[PDB]
Amino acid sequence: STILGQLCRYYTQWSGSLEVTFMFAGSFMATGKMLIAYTPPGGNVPADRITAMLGTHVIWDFGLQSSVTLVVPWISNTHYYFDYYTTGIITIWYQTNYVVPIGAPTTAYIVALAAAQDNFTMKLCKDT
Amino acid sequence: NLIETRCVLNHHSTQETAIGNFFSRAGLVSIITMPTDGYVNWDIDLMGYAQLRRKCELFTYMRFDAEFTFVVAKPNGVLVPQLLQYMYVPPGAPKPTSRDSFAWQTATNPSVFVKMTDPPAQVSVPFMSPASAYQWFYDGYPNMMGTFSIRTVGTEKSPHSITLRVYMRIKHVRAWIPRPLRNQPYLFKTNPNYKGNDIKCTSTSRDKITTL
Amino acid sequence: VAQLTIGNSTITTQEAANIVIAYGEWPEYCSVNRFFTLDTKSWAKDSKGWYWKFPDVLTEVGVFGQNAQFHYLYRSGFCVHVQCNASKFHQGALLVAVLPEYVLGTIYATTQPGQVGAVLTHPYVLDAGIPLSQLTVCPHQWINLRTNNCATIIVPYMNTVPFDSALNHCNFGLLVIPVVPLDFNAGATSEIPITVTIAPMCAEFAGLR
Amino acid sequence: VAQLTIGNSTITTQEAANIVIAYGEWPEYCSVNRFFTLDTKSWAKDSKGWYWKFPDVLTEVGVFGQNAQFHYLYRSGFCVHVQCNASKFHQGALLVAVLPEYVLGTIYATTQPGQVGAVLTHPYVLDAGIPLSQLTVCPHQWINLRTNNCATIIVPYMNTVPFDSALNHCNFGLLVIPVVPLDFNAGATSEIPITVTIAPMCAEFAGLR
Repeated sequence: STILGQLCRYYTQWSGSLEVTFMFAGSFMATGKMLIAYTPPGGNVPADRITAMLGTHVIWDFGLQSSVTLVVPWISNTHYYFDYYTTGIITIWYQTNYVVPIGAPTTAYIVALAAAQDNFTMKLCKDT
Repeated sequence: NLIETRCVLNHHSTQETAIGNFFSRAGLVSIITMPTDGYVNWDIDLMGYAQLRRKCELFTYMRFDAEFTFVVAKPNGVLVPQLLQYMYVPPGAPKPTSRDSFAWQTATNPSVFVKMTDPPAQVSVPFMSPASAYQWFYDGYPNMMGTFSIRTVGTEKSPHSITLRVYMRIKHVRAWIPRPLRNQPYLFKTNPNYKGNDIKCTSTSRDKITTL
Repeated sequence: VAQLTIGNSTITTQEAANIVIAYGEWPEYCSVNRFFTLDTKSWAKDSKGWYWKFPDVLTEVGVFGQNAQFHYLYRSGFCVHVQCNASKFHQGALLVAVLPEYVLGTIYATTQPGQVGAVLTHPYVLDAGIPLSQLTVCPHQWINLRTNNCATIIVPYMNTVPFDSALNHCNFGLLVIPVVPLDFNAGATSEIPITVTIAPMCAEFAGLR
Repeated sequence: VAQLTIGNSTITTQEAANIVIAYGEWPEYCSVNRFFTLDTKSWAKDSKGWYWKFPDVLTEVGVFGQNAQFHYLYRSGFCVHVQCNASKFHQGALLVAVLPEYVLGTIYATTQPGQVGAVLTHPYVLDAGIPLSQLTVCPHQWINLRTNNCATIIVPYMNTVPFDSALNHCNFGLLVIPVVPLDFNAGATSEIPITVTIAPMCAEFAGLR
């Protein structure tokens, strides 16, 4: 659904860094914490929050900041069918529960945004 | 009991609350009776009495010397011409097991030879810990200062009853890391166990919050 | 609202110049330095208190957990950060204090609770025979849900020896006690979370693996 | 909170240096300049979106409406201001974006809706076959009811010719789409208003009456 994932269908190989932006869209009176963990490629997905904390993670509390940015350091593809693909895994963990007073809604939503960095390039134009 | 009169107006000197003057005087730590085995072993303990246990547990680390005095007499006042020996066994040295053990003539255990008709003996013991301070509270899993062994000198038993009391002064005191004061009755001398069935409130009560 | 970053760990904490340094001394010397964020405890209406033992809380967590299990000697300071997440319609007051050589008493799993921590059964006597009213002679900090939601204490190394083993001796304990109990009206969030964040400062190891 | 005044029209808008200029270009040249405040739209729980076509929105309003109907050629930039009025107990998120040459598609009154504007039937495909997920490649701005209640975009003149007729060609379209739907508890105000304010910048007319 991104414009980055549609322009990569017009090429064969690409390499660079990304950045993923989250955005909380709940009421002003609500507060809590989330853990945005990132696993490097080749590693395994975390089983619980205590092992996801030991990797690369941010602690995004939405009672203070309405938006956070996580940077994936490097991705790479060489397409051939099969592709030689080194990608990580992003996981969102409940650090605390969702704290809400009376009158404010109990369910909120997060929007995820994604883009490329200044060192992202691609080559070998290809028809889709 | 409350009298409105006689307010004092001048401030006092701060030297009454110095850490040396809080422990400056000598108090009784043990009463040793030897009626007619023939020897007593008393290893040095400060937490034996409820007083000075609550006063040393105000801090976490303490570092001091000691000075012992041995007031010795009969069970009622009397003093007879009797020769006595007070052997100090350092930490890590064996204690005497009987009246004629070989540890009584061990040269590295220093002894004091007094008579009962003398003034009391006085002995200064230095800081004997391998650490840099004593600690009354150790959270981990495994403060010895020594042992005093007391007997009457001779190869046969003496026809006298010996009763001595030990007085100890604490010198060159340094204290670290203050701590809340104990408000529950003590149970054992080693651990800070309290009786959890009944808890004594720190303050005594009143009827209403407005009735002063 | 700043955004602290040490190592590969990032927390977002507001810039507040009301830290407390334990006894006015900074932790100094004679990849383990990052932000370790513990599991979160739920403050309820009938909760009593919690405690964590140091450095027993980080003996099985991360590269600090494996450096303790292999090396023989150990020495570090700490930077503890306790924060709360509640609305403007909740009320209560916590007391966050450290206590060196905090020895518990029976009325082991209770003495060494680990990463989770244990709960106080009799918080009036701190489960050690000493009253809660004089706990503020220790390095402490108040969390009052009316005004602030954050507390941070800088703890140096306190021991009689310059280096010690990390697997038996516990240097201090961190106590979080609800002096004024939590209250709200019906329909609000019934359990308020409390998050503890630890960062070692000037950690040294001297014994071989 | 400032108080802007252009012409005989006064709005009270807080001073906020987070305007967005479309493609980094300011509207320049090759009594119509005032604040036109449109009718207010009600955001409900099941609303889908709205759109306005420019300069079709001001063809029957004011002296800009009669200058378009009499003169032959036309060229202007715009300064669109979309703001929302909600409490601290409401939640939702709007996406306010402009889109040059926004051509709709059948699955005219719908293509030229006027001052009121029309509503989107399928907002996932923007009623044109293009996804909503990539609408942010256009000059856009987020209205998140948690943080801000205001959005302003400065749009220059975008055409292949320096002057154009104002009565058939519509230069761009302003799209306001609730990506995250509105939510509240029962007893709060059920419909939240959305107000659009337009001000022409550097307007020129070259054709005689």
